[PDB]
Amino acid sequence: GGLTDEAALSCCSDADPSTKDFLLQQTMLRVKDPKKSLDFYTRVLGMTLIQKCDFPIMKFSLYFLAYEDKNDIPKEKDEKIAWALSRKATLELTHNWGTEDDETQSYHNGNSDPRGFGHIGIAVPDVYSACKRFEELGVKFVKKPDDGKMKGLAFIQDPDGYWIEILNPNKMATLM
Amino acid sequence: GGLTDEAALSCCSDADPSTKDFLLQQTMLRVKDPKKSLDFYTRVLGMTLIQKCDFPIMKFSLYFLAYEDKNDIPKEKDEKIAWALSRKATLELTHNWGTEDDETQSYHNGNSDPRGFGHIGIAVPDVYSACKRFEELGVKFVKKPDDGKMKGLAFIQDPDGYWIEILNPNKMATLM
Ligand SMILES: N[C@@H](CCC(=O)N[C@@H](CSCc1ccccc1)C(=O)NCC(=O)O)C(=O)O
Ligand SMILES: N[C@@H](CCC(=O)N[C@@H](CSCc1ccccc1)C(=O)NCC(=O)O)C(=O)O
Ligand SMILES: [Zn+2]
Ligand SMILES: [Zn+2]
Repeated sequence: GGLTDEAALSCCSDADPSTKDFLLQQTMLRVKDPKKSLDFYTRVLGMTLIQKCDFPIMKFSLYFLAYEDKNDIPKEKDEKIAWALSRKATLELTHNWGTEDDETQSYHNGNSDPRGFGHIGIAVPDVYSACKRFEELGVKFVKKPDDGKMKGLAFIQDPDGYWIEILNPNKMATLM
Repeated sequence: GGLTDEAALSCCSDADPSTKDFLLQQTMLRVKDPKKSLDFYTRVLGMTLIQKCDFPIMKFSLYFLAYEDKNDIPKEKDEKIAWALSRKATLELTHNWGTEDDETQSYHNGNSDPRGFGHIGIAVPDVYSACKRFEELGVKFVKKPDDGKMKGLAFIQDPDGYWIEILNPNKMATLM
């Protein structure tokens, strides 16, 4: 089963000039508790909160995290919004007010029926050292680096249970 | 409800030096039919298929799409893998062999119970012109630019039903 390389390529088209400056800006994930999520993404993963937006009428907040230098964040409101929303590879955490209190509430990580979304993935210089630190910090693992067939690739979970793949681009070909 | 800016910031920690070179590399989505998905992401959205991997024993293929110049793709196998997996903001489409044939099968987009993942988002220079073209191409819309309270922001669906937010960073502050 599955397509051949030629079959896959025949389904691909060259980029229309009108799509020249498009960029993959964000991946939105709903989070039960923004306090737990902000701590995990900044302290554990090293991301930076680059923008926060609240919509009181709709009762939700958006938290934008990205691997950006805190010093690059514009000081001016409107200028910070356009900068934050033009960064690529950001995480848009959606907090629906009140979920933190609802003990029965939780979001679906997409890895059990019904499936869809799978995970976000972070490229790191060293999977082993990165995971050693994650263990020290008490991070939950779905797959430790040397568990299973694929060694040197890990999967951790965020506070909501979303999977995060930990990989080293420079050692992927070695397993594949 | 919701955190205050100060409350949010107090939950954030500075990036540990060990996370210095981490980068948000991918968002994985499962696709029923890679032929429909590859056409949509390349022809409609302008992305480039930068890497394809097949795992016959496990019966699945991975398709990596990113807004990269086709000419930057390394020619050498192992060199292309490390380059593709070190690009940030890529989409990792997972094709489980056989889903295209199963008429009853479909993936969950996360926007109906049980919710979790919400959408990926593309920053474009002009939401209106981008959407005019999408309409011509017969793309399904969840929200046209001027529908609803938030004007100038759109949501389209991919072949699997995943939502894709279309936004112009330079006009977001105007609505917010
Ligand atoms: N309850 C919502 C909260 C988030 C939400 O509603 N987001 C808006 C968009 S948030 C607007 C926005 C986007 C980028 C930057 C600033 C503001 C949305 O997805 N609307 C879908 C629709 O209109 O059908 C949820 O859980 O998804
Ligand atoms: N049937 C799977 C197919 C995809 C899959 O199994 N992917 C592997 C990883 S694919 C390995 C890989 C990653 C990056 C680059 C090349 C290969 C995975 O997520 N494993 C989870 C676990 O071990 O518990 C699905 O639908 O999720
Ligand atoms: Zn969004
Ligand atoms: Zn992955």
